[PDB]
Amino acid sequence: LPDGGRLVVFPNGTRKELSADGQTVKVMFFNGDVKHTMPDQRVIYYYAEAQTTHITYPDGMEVLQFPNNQTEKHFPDGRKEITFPDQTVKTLHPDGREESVLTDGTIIQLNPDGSKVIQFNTGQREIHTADFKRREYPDGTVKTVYSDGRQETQYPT
Repeated sequence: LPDGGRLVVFPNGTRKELSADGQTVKVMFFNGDVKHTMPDQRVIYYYAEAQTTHITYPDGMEVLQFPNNQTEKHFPDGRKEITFPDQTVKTLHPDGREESVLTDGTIIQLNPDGSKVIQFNTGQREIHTADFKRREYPDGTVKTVYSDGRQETQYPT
């Protein structure tokens, strides 16, 4: 405001601040909601009841922030990236793939076909397929347990 701005106060308590050049407008509604339009054309919406912030960008990107500290990025291509309060990051793809990265480095990938791949904190991987669950071990063996219950151990060369 101090530098050439304008402040508008409505009788109901809604306030609107406009920059001198008009490129920044902030509306603080009577119910606590806020709409803040920036010069870069991003628009920030705060919803007071839900305590949620939604940022929209001109390229279609959207960011959501929730009061439990969860944050999300919604990319124009349909990708969603969620950072949970425990700092796990989960990426969801339009084709149904989901990948979660835990703070200890564990990666959990769920594939569109229902298969699952885990890379443990140890760097060893385990896959769950329709026909078997298979796991790598640090001694160089690979163990496969098939759907019929048989267990196969392949030893390293």
